[PDB]
Amino acid sequence: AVQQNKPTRSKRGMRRSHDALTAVTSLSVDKTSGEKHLRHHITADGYYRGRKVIA
Amino acid sequence: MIQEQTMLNVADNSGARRVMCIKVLGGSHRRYAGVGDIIKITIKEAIPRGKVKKGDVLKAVVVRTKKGVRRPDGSVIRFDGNACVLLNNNSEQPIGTRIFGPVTRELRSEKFMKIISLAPEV
Amino acid sequence: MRHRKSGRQLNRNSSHRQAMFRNMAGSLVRHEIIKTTLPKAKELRRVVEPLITLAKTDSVANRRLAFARTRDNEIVAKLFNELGPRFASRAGGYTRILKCGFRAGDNAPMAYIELVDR
Amino acid sequence: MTHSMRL
RNA sequence: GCUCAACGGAUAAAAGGUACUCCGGGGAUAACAGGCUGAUACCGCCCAAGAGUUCAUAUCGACGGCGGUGUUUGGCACCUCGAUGUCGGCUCAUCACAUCCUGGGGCUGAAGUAGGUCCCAAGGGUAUGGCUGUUCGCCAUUUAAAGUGGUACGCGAGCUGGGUUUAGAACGUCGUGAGACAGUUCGGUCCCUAUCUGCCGUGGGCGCUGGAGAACUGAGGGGGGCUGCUCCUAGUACGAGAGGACCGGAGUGGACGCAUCACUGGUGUUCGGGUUGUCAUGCCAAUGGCACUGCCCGGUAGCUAAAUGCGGAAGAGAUAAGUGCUGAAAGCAUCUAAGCACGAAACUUGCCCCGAGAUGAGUUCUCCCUGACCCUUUAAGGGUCCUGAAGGAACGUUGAAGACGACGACGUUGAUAGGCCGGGUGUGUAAGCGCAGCGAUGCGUUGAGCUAACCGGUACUAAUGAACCGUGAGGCUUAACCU
RNA sequence: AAUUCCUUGUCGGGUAAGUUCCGACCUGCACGAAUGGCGUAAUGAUGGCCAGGCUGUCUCCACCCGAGACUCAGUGAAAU
RNA sequence: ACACAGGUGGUCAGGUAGAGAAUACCAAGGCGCUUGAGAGAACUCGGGUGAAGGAACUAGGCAAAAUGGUGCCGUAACUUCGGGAGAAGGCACGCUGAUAUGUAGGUGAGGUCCCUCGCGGAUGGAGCUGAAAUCAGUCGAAGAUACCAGCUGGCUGCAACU
RNA sequence: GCUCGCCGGAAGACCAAGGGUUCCUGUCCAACGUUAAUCGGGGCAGGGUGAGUCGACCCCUAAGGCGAGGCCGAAAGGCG
RNA sequence: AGGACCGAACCGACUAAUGUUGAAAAAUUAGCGGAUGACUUGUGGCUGGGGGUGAAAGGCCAAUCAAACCGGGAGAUAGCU
Ligand SMILES: CC[C@H]1OC(=O)[C@H](C)[C@@H](O[C@H]2C[C@@](C)(OC)[C@@H](O)[C@H](C)O2)[C@H](C)[C@@H](O[C@@H]2O[C@H](C)C[C@H](N(C)C)[C@H]2O)[C@](C)(O)C[C@@H](C)C(=O)[C@H](C)[C@@H](O)[C@]1(C)O
Repeated sequence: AVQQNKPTRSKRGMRRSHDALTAVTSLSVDKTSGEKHLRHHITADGYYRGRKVIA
Repeated sequence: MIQEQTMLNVADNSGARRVMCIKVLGGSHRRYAGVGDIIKITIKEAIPRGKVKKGDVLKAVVVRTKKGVRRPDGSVIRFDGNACVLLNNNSEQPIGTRIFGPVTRELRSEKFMKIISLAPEV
Repeated sequence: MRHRKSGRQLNRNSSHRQAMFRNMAGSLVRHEIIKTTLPKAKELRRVVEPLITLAKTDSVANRRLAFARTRDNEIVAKLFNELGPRFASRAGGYTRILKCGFRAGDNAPMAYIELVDR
Repeated sequence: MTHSMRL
């Protein structure tokens, strides 16, 4: 259950080496408006692939 | 699928009405007994006028199982109630004369041919 | 181990799932566009599209089956009167999913599910 | 309760 | 004037219990386990009386002697008392060989069958129950067999807690008594979320010297290796007879393992139906909610065993015990010194799986890059603009792939998922209407209606044009060749 | 025998098989008569044993339904 | 110690089924319990079902499964004559119709007499409520259909019992 | 606001005790709330409690306490 | 009638499982026992530390009991760590 002695700050950083959050590669541009959005998502202004979907 | 402590009925008229399997003969760590398989039994309930009494440790052969035997055609014949024919402890020959009810054609071999030439159905 | 098994459990039991799908099908037929989560939107596709296929023939028995699967007579009225003659041409695909970001509270994947009329 | 104890 | 005799004499004057206990210490000192040792124990050998009709040495071996192991009972107090949790059971094992089975041989007081005894051999295997807390043992019934030990008398941060060994109570016995009893009896809280090593799986990074996508060789590593019974040879060889083979050849099983659902089944709270109580949809009829899926009856696909296929090998090499051939030393003899041949489930291959991080980083095929300049510590140098290639990743639809990563299919030049259509399956003749009936209900429409995960199709819906990473012919030395 | 060491006494019953149980016999290590002896109907979340029914206790596990464990976002300990 | 699955005295107490303040579903009324979203591995928890067998498990049938209601029939040893005893073990239970345009029962008006007069007494039966039974028919695999709701028997030690 | 679910001899409605402003309105979201919060039993400012008949107080007493004098006790005090 | 029987409230706590850095410093869930009495409960009193009270376990006396707590002797004493 408990440790026999405490780990180092080195073994702590090596453990946290795999915790880096991936960035989004690039946001895509809509054809009509030009606003950035995620792929396969609608924009904030409700456009998807050049079509006004939500009011 | 007769294992030990299974209570079987008796197919012939040896005198017992109810026997219990105490050992499935043939092979180390053997679990079950099908139709072609000798079992060692004890006698739990007998008729008062029979050939064998209560507490006799002897051999028997299973003739009917509720699990049922499978034919090579893909078929399966499942009886109702488990049954055995009692045998002589060393001679391997049956004790009673008449045998009640059906048996299987899986049983066809020399000593059980002596058995199977007595049954009404096969 | 789930090999070729459909249906999502959605962290509910069977009665809660069935009642939740009945409520969502009522809200979708009522408002014609609803916001929900993404897997609930996919399961809602598999629930609400047979009702629209049931509305394609208008009889007493079919309206009673639609009432048995929605329990709202205003919903079965709107189905058999509006969504029946409107969706009569297209064969399947009466609905449309569109992903819309993530929820602010629990970071849940959002979606709009709507009918193909608007 | 003398089960873990070396008694 | 002191058996102040515990005799350098604590007081003139003094016994016990504590399992109801407490505190301060101790591995200075015990119980458990380890260590050392090996009297004892177990195993082996030496001599040989004697038994075995004769005959010590087929089999035993007295009187005595010499070792081995650590293996029982002990001895000692070296570790541990600022804690090293016991006996038995369960689950999982692992090694040794002093071999229980299987396998190979020698001798036999070995006719055969079956034994006895000794040598070689550790690949695989090596019961279920009754009683008992039991290990053990007895017993019943099998088996080819029911090995013997080590591993903290393996295994409680894996389980149990019957036993011993807390506090209750009683019996017998001891004690004046409080109480005590390897004497019995009934009852009695078993904590831990894993940091590191280890092990089982599964990924990211970088490397492998331009990058990429594949297919492999395989160093090495692992798994597996069991065996009965029946028949033939052949009732022959052997034997008076009763009995009864070696060698060899098939078949058929048991336990074990791998795979897969075609069958036979289980499950199937996502399918259909029955039904009880109640509430609701205005009511009737029809449905829905809740009552463990209300209780049940069937049952699709998946998963799965009790279901059904397959496996263990043959062969090869080198051998152990053993048996030989030729052959001297030593005119003979001799399996051995020279030389040659046989010889086992052990060893190495053969079968199966992993595997080039095998840094000794391998091989083969295919594909992709063919631009200009300046600076300085002119270096396997830095920088700027222009180009971003093969491919990859990201995203999305997903999968008999999956904890997550990963892996696989697809992304409209499209059947990836949902829907839809047709079928299949399952359940059992829907609702409504009409007839018979006083009615419950029955009949006709009607094998109807509904059908999940299945099958074959269909772009109806969702898989967006892109952007992002990855570059711009890839060092030195020596050899061999080509122009 | 809640008492018995030797001991699983010996015989009988029950079981295929019974160190427990039941009935006996007395060798009572070490019962015994109000620290009561021997019975006893009824009672007991009482101790032991046997039987029928019933079943995943088991042979030998399989599948399903939910709650965690697993991933994502928010908050965020502890023993050592 | 906490916005802590605990504890804390009295009053009220509707409907349907029910003997019931049990239990099931509801009314008035009040809540969805102050982290959610996915996925649908091992393992753990809480349940459901299971072929054949049926205690072989285990210290021990622990835990589960089973049993379960009402009415009638029947019920042993032993006994302190009360018990044991709900011994044990069986049978019938739904719905519709008829007896009976709902009976037996319960309540009892209007009317009609008596009177010492009213909050009186007699006949009278309207109206309402209403079992239980028998017969016939009918549906289902199953009619105490769910929830609810005894496992039983034999021998024995101890303590009489609550 | 519309559906779904749960309790319903309570998870509803009145109090006693015990709390003490938690009640209501406006405003704020630092801390508190095991998350976010525009919300709150949180901060802040204001408002809210009306009795001849309800309750206490009041009259009377129980168990009990205290107890003039008294009896007893080194003192304190005990009993009545 | 009954320290009668079955069984809710109420009182208790027999078995198992879970929890064991808990939801909880003694619970939950599913069964379990008593349930007209030697019952249970509210409010108020009384008994006190070598003392109380005890259908008796050395049990209970404010999460403390083979002699409660608080304060003072007091920096008891410690051949012990
Ligand atoms: C709820 C969780 C509790 O633990 C338990 O119940 C477990 C199950 C006890 O075993 C219980 C139950 C039992 C039977 O042991 C399982 C019993 O023998 C012991 C005495 O008490 C433990 C572990 C005991 O240890 C043992 O003490 C023995 C003297 C020595 C033993 N050591 C040699 C290994 C050691 O581990 C002991 C003393 O209670 C530990 C101390 C620290 C505690 O008091 C702590 C606070 C515990 O009460 C606890 C953690 O809260």
